[PDB]
This record gives sequence, C-alpha cells and structure tokens, in this order.
Amino acid sequence: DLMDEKNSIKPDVIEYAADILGDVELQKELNSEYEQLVSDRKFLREIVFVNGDHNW
Amino acid sequence: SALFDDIFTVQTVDNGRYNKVSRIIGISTTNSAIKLTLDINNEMFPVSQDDSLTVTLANSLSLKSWRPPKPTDKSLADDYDYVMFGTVYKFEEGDEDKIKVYVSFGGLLMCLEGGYKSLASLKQDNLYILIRR
Amino acid sequence: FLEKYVAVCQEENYPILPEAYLVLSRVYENKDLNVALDYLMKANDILGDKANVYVLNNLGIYHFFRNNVSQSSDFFAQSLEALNNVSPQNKEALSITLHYNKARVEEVSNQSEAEKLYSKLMEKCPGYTSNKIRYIYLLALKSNGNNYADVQQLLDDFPSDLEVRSFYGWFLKRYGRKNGLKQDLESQHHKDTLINYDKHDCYALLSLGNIYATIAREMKVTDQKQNEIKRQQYLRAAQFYHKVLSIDPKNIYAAQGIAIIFSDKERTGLALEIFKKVRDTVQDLGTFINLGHCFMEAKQFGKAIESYTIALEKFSNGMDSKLLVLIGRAWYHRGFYEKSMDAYKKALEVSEQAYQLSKLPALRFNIVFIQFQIADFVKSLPNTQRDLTTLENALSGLNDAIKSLLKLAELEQPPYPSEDLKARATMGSNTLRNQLERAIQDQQDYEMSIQEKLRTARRKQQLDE
Amino acid sequence: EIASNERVLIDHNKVLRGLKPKDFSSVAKDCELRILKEK
Amino acid sequence: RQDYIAKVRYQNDLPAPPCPPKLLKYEIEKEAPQKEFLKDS
Repeated sequence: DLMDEKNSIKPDVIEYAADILGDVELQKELNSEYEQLVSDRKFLREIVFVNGDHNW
Repeated sequence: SALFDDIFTVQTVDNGRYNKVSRIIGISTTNSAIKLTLDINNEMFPVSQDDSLTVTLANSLSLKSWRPPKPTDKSLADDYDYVMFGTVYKFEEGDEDKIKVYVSFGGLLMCLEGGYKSLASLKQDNLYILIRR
Repeated sequence: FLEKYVAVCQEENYPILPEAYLVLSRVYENKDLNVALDYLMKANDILGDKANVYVLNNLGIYHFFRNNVSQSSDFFAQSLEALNNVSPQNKEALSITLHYNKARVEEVSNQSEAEKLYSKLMEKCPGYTSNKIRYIYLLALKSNGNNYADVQQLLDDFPSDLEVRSFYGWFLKRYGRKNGLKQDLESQHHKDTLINYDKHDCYALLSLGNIYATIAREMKVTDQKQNEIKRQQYLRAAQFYHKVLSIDPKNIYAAQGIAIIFSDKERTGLALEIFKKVRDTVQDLGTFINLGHCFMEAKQFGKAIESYTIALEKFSNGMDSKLLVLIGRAWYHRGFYEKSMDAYKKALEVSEQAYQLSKLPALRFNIVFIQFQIADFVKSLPNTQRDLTTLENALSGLNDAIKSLLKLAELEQPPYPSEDLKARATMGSNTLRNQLERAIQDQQDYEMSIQEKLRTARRKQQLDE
Repeated sequence: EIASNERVLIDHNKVLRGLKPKDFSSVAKDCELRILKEK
Repeated sequence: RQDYIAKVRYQNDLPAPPCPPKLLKYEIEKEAPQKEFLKDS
C-alpha cells in the first residue's frame, strides 16, 4: 500500500522511499500485480489442487 | 584490532553425546543479557562450572596457505590459551536490541546474544575467538 | 612424597598423620589456597577433639580470604574458645594474635568494635605496629586526615618499619596539600627509605615514580630542552617501575604507570594493551576510567561509553559528576564524528542530570555548548532527515543556551572569558536563530506538500472506482 | 615470640598476585626496548 | 577554543596497606619439635 505509511515498503531498504508515497499510477500497477496473485491463488486452490498440497 | 571483548562466567557445561566436545553457556559479568553458547575441545581447554573466561573476538591475529607458525614471529594469539577460527553464517538483526551471531569453527558452533551496540562490528565473514583462563 | 605417603597409608588402612596434611597446606599456601584449605580440613577431621588454636586460626584466615565471613567467624570463635586451653607461656601472644584477627574481622564488619579491640590491644601491647597502623588509619578515615601529628609520631616510633613508612607516605600522598607540607618531602622520605633501609621496596619506588610523573606533567613545555627534562623525569619514573618489575613482573601498578607515561608520550596502543591486561587482572574504578580515556584517545567512542557506564554502575553507583561528564563528552564525540542526533540527545540528557546534581558553571557551559551544536547540526540536516519536533526542540534549546551564556558572562569567574560567552551568544542569535526558522518553514512546506499529495491521490482512486 | 609465630599468607611484592597471578614479562621487555632503549 | 569542559586525570593511586590477619606457625614448623618428632623410636 503506497498511501498508508505503515503498510508500505520499509524506507531503509529502498533509496527512493521519499517519492513513492502518494503516487497513484504506481499504486495502479501494484493493484494489478496483487489481483493477478489473487487470481492465481483462486485458480490453484479451487481447480488444480483442491486438497491444498503445495509441494510439487 | 579486537572486535569484541568481555569476561564470562560459565553457568552450565554439557558433555552429552560426545567425549571431546563440551557446550558451555556463559553470561557477561559487566553486562547481563549477553549470552555465549560455545563448543570447546575438552582435552585441550578443559573448563569447569563457575569458571571465569576472558573471551575476545578478532577479525585478524596480526599486530593464503596456512603454515606452521615460526617461533620467531609474534601474533595476537600469544596472550591467550585457546584460539579458534570460524566463519559467520548468520547475523540475525532481530528485535529492537536483540542481535544473534552464529559462528561455526569447522562444525563447532557458537551463538552470541547481545545488544546492537556491542555486536555491531561483528558483521564479518570470518572471526577468531580467543579464550583466556 | 607426602601424596605418596597418604596413598600408601590409605591402601594400608593406617592412620594418616595430620602433620603431613599441615605440611602440604603450608606448601600449597603459595600455590593453591583451595588445596591447602582442603588438607587443613582433612587434618582437623582426623584430629577431632585434638584441634589446636593454630589450625582453627588458619582455617578462619582461609575462609576470610575466601570471603566466607560466616565460616571464618565461626573458626575464629572456636579458636578463641580453645584459647582457654593454651599453655600460659604462649597464652599472651596467642591471645594478642587472636584479638587482632577478631579486630580485623570487625573492621570488615563494623569499625567501632575494631577500634575498641585496637585500643584494648594497644593498652595490652603498645609495641605492636599493625594495631597502631590500623587504628590510626581508621581515625584518619573518620577524621579526614586531621591526625597528621599521630601519623608523624607513629613514623618516629618505627622509622625502620616498612609498613609504618608506607602508611605515612600514603597519608602524605592523600593530604599533603591539605596539610601544606613540602611537595618533595615525601620524595625525600622515600629516597631515605630506599637508600638506607631497602632499595628493593616496590611501594616507595612506585610512590617516587608517581611523584616524578606528576612533576613532569605539571612542568611547562616551551622548547626542546624543557621537553627533554620532562622526558628525563618520565625516564626516572620508568626506571623506578622497571626496577619494580625486576623485583616482581606481576605488578599491575608498574604497568599502569607505564601506560600513563605512554599516554603522555602518545603511545596509545601499548597503553591500551596494558589497560586491557590490567582489567583482565583486577577490576576497580580507576581501571575502567583509564580504559575509557584510552578508548577516547583511540577514537573508539562506543567502547569508551561502555567502559564509563560500567565504571559508573559498578563503583560510583551513578553519583560522581566526573563520570557523567566523561559519558557526555564521549556521546558528543560519537554524535560529532558519526553525525548522529540520538547521541546528542543522550549527551544533553546526561549533562542535564549532572547539572541538576551539581548546578555548576562548567556544566551550564557544557549544556549551552551541547545545545548550540545540536542547533547547528539540525540546521545542517536536510528536511527529509529531520522533523518539526526536532526543529522546535533545537530552537528552544538555542534560546535557553543564549540565556545561560548571558548568565555565565555575568558570573565572577566563568569557565571561559565573559567576552567570548557574549560573542558566542550574539553569533548564535544573529544568524543561527533565523536559519532555524527558515528550516522550520521549509519543513512545514514539505509536510504540507506530502499531505496535499496524500489527499489528492485518494479522491482520484475513488473516482476510478 | 609474636614475630616468630606470626606468618603472613602473601608477601609484600606478591600481594598483587593473590589467588590469581599474571605475568607482564613481555610488558617489561617492551618497556625496556621502547623506553630505556627509546631513541 | 570554547568547547566541552572536561578534565582528564589518570587514577593509579596505591591503596593503603591491608595489614591482614597473620597465620600462626604450626608446632612442627619449629626446629626443636621437628627434631623431637623425627627422632621418635
């Protein structure tokens, strides 16, 4: 989350932490990534591996 | 020269499975919350409970192939009774002031718990431990 | 041979002679107090009711050296009880010895009974020296060295006694300036002791070395000749210490003096090694203070902070102002060389605590200097590396520091000339004060821009949703 | 008689040793080579 | 040089003499009792 400060990337790990908060296009990109991850989770959990086995 | 120095009192000595190796646990006299778990060779540096040990950690013995030391040269190890050389394989930057350093002296393991200020300089690839008693 | 005899007797089931145990304990006195005490206990168990006064006294002394106060006291009580069975010829001497030992144990526990027994024995035997030495020493502790006449009289009584001379020299070193005596008077006394009584006494040699080092340190340096004379005095002190080491290489104080001389000679590494070895050997307040000083000279400010903290906690118990001053100086050095604000905050808090303990002009100036450095560093910091709260605290500290600078300039004998104090206050108020306000305005603008971005993003997100 | 019967556990020079003595012979040698022999 | 005020004085002061309790020599620490004990039949 690039809007809430305490739910963002830690500032000591990135050089550019100053000009990250408040950006909306980068938040759009991050939201697209997270939606892709959620879709992958749903696809794996409901179709491929119903019993939840994750070591393949 | 030396990256850490303190004096420890041995609380427990555990021989356990082995015959030539002992686990010793010590806490610093000048500063609690500093712990030392260590493997030592019994036959060369035997220790007993409630002993006082002067532990020093250095990144070099000065004042690549190993050679038997000439009697003429002098190094930092001349002042101590037990010197080991190992590699640091974990530097746990833990909680607010809880730092753990794991060092393996060829399979003989050491863990050093302490505050960040004391163990800040111990972020090295290899360390010598020098024990005096 | 005694161990072989013990083993043979044990194998033969024959009564082991306790005299062998006493001989073994006597030998182990100089090697292992633990083994000697164990052998003495075995001999006492063999004797049973045949225990003598000497065995009980030695057991009590062993436990006293082992800090076993209860067991030592019990053994001394048993020795006093057995004193009733002593032969009349040696009864007086053994009673005097046991009373002296009991008085020593009291002096450990309670000085009043020790002084009472000291008076009792002094009336019983005025010729004894250790009793008089301890009694006069306790009186000097109670009287803050107001019994110099008693010390001089005791010195006159036993001019050949090394203990009396050493105690008199210690009293001189303690209160020479209080008594207004000659600076070299103790030097002449120790020189006479060495030349005419014993030239191998390490006590007088160390005293002379300390005196010579003090003379060299106080000597003003103007050219090469004066520095060479200072080096010659240090060489005399070093020769005293080297003779002491030749007498005994296990002398911590000789090495400490050597390290101090090296510190005067800027040989920091040797002094650091010596101080580390000394700390490994013995742990007192002076060793920790010297270690902190060496770390400050070695630019290891964190280790200096640790050493000063340990010195404060272990011995001074957080009461001495000088250790707090040293901690504040070390914190300021760390903050200056490492550009750390938290070091400045801790130094400021330590200085404030020390001042509230003392309220002296020196600590007032220290607080002012810390606040000025804090304001300068905060102004030098970028906006992204600071916040409004730090700016406000720095500005308030700057105002208070200017007021205290004026207060110091109004004093009689300020630590620094009042003109310098007023000039520094004016310089801080003229430019630094306005730069602080400019930094505050820039920080406020930066925060406002951040909040504007944060409030603008959410509206567009809601519009998209 | 008191002096004859009196014995002191530790010597005047050895009082700094006590139960745990340590050696500064290397320190003495370094002092000789670097103070008395200092150039 | 208007800076932090601090005084440095190394502490190497010798302690006062301890005057510890004196050990008492055994009876077998004297030459005559030694002679009597060794010459026993």
